[PDB]
Amino acid sequence: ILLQCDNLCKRYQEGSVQTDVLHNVSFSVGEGEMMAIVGSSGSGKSTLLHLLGGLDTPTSGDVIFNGQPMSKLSSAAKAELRNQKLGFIYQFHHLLPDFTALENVAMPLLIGKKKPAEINSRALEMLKAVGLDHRANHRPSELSGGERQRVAIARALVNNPRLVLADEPTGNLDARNADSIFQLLGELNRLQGTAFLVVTHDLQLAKRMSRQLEMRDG
Amino acid sequence: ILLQCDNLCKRYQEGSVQTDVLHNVSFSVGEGEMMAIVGSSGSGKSTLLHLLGGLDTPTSGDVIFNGQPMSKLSSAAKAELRNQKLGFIYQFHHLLPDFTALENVAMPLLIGKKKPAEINSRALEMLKAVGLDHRANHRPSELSGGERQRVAIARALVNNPRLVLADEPTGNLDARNADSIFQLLGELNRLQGTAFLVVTHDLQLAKRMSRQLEMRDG
Amino acid sequence: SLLIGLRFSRGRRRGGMVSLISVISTIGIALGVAVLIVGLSAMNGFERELNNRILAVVPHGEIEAVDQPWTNWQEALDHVQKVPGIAAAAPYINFTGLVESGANLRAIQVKGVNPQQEQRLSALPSFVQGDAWRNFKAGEQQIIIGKGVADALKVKQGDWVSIMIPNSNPEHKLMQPKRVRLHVAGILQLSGQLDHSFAMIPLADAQQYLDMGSSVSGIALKMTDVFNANKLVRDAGEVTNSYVYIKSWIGTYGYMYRDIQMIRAIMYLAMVLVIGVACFNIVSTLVMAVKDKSGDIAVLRTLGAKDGLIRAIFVWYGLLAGLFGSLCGVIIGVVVSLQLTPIIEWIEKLIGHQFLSSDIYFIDFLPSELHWLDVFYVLVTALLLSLLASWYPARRASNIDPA
Amino acid sequence: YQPVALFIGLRYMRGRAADRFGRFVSWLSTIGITLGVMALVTVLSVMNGFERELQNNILGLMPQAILSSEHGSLNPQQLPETAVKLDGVNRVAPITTGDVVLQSARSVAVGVMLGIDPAQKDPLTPYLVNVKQTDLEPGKYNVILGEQLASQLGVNRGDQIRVMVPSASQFTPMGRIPSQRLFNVIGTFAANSEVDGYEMLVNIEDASRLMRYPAGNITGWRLWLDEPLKVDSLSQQKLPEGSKWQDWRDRKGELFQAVRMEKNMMGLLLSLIVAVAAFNIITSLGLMVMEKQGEVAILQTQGLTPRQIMMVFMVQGASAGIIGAILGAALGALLASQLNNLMPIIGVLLDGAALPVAIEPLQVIVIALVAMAIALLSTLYPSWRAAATQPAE
Ligand SMILES: *C[C@H](COC(=O)CCCCCCCCCCCCCCC)OC(=O)CCCCCCCCCCCC
Repeated sequence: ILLQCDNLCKRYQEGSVQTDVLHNVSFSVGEGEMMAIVGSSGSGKSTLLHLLGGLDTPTSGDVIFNGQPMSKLSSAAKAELRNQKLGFIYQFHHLLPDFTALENVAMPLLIGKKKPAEINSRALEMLKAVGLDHRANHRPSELSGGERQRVAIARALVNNPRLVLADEPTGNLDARNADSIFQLLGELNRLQGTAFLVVTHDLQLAKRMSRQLEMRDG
Repeated sequence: ILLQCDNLCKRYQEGSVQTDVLHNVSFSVGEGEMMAIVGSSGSGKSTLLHLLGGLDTPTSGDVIFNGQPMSKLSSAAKAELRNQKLGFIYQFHHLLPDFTALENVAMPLLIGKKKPAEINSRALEMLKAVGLDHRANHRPSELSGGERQRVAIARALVNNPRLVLADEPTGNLDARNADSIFQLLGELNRLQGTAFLVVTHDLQLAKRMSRQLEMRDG
Repeated sequence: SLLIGLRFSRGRRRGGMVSLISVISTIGIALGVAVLIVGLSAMNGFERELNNRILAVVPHGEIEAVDQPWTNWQEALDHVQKVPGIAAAAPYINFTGLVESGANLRAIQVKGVNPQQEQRLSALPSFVQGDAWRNFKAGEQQIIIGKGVADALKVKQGDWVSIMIPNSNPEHKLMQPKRVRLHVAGILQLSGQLDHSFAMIPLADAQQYLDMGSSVSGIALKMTDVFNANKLVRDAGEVTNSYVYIKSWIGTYGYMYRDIQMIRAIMYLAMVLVIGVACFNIVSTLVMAVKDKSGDIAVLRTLGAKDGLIRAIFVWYGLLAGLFGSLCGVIIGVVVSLQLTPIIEWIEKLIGHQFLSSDIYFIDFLPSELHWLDVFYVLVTALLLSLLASWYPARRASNIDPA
Repeated sequence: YQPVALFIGLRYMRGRAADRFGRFVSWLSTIGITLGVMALVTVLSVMNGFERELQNNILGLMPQAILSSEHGSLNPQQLPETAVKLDGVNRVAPITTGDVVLQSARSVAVGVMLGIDPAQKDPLTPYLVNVKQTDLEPGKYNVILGEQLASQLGVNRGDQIRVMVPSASQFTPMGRIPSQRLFNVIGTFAANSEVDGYEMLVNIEDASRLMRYPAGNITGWRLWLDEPLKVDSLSQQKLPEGSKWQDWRDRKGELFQAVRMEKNMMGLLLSLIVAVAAFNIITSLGLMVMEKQGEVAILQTQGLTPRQIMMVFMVQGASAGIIGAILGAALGALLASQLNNLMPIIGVLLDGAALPVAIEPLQVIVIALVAMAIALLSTLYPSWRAAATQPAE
């Protein structure tokens, strides 16, 4: 309903091997629940996350949003669609190591309505809700490696995040307190949240979502 | 009949926030005796190679070399030891893009030799030793990643080797040639004694050889 | 060492903004050294034209006496005056008469010289296709006229001249204007402001107008040296008369040499500043390149080579970039320099506005010559500045291996 | 913090702990522009001071734009000075000039004479020596020569000289009858300028009788200008009734066109300096985009448009240009200002002798504005390429 996936593949030079990802897939996003699709990697699955977002024109593929197509809009039109409603973390430590962690969290807040009293106030408590209040003003460079990822998780969540398409909540973890982020998304769903598409490359301790799929190299 | 053990340990520069690596290190390399380590280096064990071999100064404890502690010498003196005796592969990815493989393997000898004429000859005879005469004079990026490690090892042993701190010798190639490197490495042992200390995390060949140790936290 | 650096440059052909990171530095060096070369060539051309168009026709010095007009061959001997330093000498008559022809007129300083003495003394040919100097004798009492003056009077090779001549009298009979018109003998072209003042008459015939006998004023020098003029012109006493102060070639036209040298220094300093800015550009690209290739610098450290080689690698990289830029610039400068006058004429025709005014400037056209030592100096200074810029990334190339 | 996305650019300016702010790579463009503007303002101001020194020398002692009638000499009754207030002038005074030739007992010379009334003050007055012009009453046929003119003509004081006006008669079948009347010298004026040798002072009535003008009419009125260099603009003006507006552009003018061309040539060289600085600008941003092409991916999905990020790199280069232009202009004007007063004496090296300087504020402001425009227009290419696609995230 929310997002309807279609045949998506990656193209290379015509003379060489194009290395197509997939050519027969059709998946839909239910408003309220989520999917989980992971199989054998090594064919652009990590980059396939970026394909869902409004980044690159699909090769013989297309995606649609609520009531209107997403691949048939201008760049300016795309901006509002993925600003206040759609956010997602990445594979590596992409958290812009130039600003402050408060600014990184509030970065998409700043791109929008100017409620500076609310913008600073929400981020401190919301990051604390993730489990980081003290030392929050520190730069990301001077921070724990595993703590780098959890900050991005808060960044991926906004005022009204309609959908998230991230796929790596795991990685640099601690296995003692890092388990909290698993239930944080569910807690928002348990507190009237939105669809949270998320699934890790390792199914162990990660199949706890609504439904479990596999990835194909067609 | 050589210690190689000084109870050395390594920690972060600060030590108050960032964690450290395993403590009370006890290498017993001694003379040209082959070893193998499979103690799950994926959890983080390459820091010893940053110390073992003089790559970086250790916070605590030193390493006893052949007859003199290399830690108590100038970096210029240290670099001479690294070039003449020690052979590294590690996972620097050993990529010299836009630099041809034939010269790439000969680079350690190309740091100065009595006669430049025979430097190339040593390169070809190592290429045939690993079986890389075909497609030798072309860019490494053009060549597939299967033979990427095949040329990588030759650069480690093209100079007369006595210490080889090999990492991941299998690569991502077939088990026939993956096991055959032991015959290839064994051939160099027939010529003269040369150490082959390997740190990996793959258990297929963990029991494949003799004098195998393991140390991840102790 | 050269292999790593050279293949580093040519290697980065894919990615890294090849058309915005290297060609820009090349263009910077090119414009810098090219315009500096053109400027130095123009200055050398100015020196050559000043030597062959002013120094060869202006008397190298003057001798004057506040007493009666006769100085030499009547009261003294110019042969006594000849001392080591002077190539030759010949008496000259300073005879200002001025010319008016009704609606046309200009100011001239008529000068009386023997044709053989001037031919032997200084290179002042008739400079016209007529070549009437051999006919210019003490015969029909012909008069030489400058081009600008002849243009003003609209006169030509053969016609009468409305020359005005004064008279002298020891406070007995004054203000009796007189005029004599004999002939005109060609033009005297220098393509400079001197063409509007000079007018020559045979000395023997000139004595026939200024009513005296065997009496000539001073102004008799020709000097083999062209810079020591101010010093050894102090050769008075050999003719006695007055020795307080005598005019020399310094002062009247000595400011031209000072101006030429000063322009050279100003242009050199400004273009060295240009090369310094382009060196800022190249040091920026060097630090960016060393930041990009940090992994390779790490593995080369793992494989022997000490601190020196990497420093040498990046110094050679920067020096190669600067050398390519300087070579392109210098070849452009050389090819444009040897055709400087044609291109200046071309742009003047296109613009339709004369760049150099013949009224105030002494050239009327832009000269140019190449010395092939200025070029060597240009490459030396460009490469030196490039190395000076490259020094900093070399020091910030000894970074410890990240992993 | 500022909903203009300039926060990102400002933080890039300051940079992280190990960024280019302290490595002299972000401000290298700034210092290049600073040196370029330094050369521009300093050299242009000094050479403009040279030009202004000529303004007071050969125009501050010279007739400027005499107002003469179309038919010929202007009768003062027909067009009185009471109604010739043209905008742009300073004041007015009657004058008469013309080309004349001077012959003494020994030598001959040519010059232009000034038919001025001693009643009014003369810009040559503070340069007379042992002479007061009030003796220039009508009838005596008096005249005052210049020091260089006197030296050329030999006469010093009390001698009698003749003036020949070429534009007179020359029609009688007796060959020629030029207007010639004897005058006597009284003294010299010793202004240290090249106006000497062709400038002499005569009474107005004597000038009128010299040139055969009917009645006591005058050729025209001297028209002072506050900024005589821009006189060509004043050329197009509503002249009362029929008259010409004949200027110094005919006698002089070639020299001033030459000095203006010299000004333009020096400007071209120093503009080559600033253009090399501008070329340096684009590469620094090109590096600053090719690196941080990783961090653009983070922002690109976060919501801001390509136009939003096209500005943060645009202001990145521009802010470097802004600081460099202002700092160069302000510090550069300081160098010129102190190069005449409290000037470190270096006159032995160059021509020296108290290097004149004239800092014209309009000139400095335009140069700073152009440096702003050149720096900003350069940054377009790195900014435009900064938002193309999503490569190698
Ligand atoms: C006396 C000179 C003459 O004016 C010139 O030299 C004009 C420059 C032209 C010379 C170049 C000859 C070839 C023409 C083309 C060359 C390249 C053209 C490029 C086109 C894009 O004028 C002056 O020098 C007066 C200026 C006085 C300033 C000197 C010192 C002042 C400052 C001293 C201290 C500063 C720190």
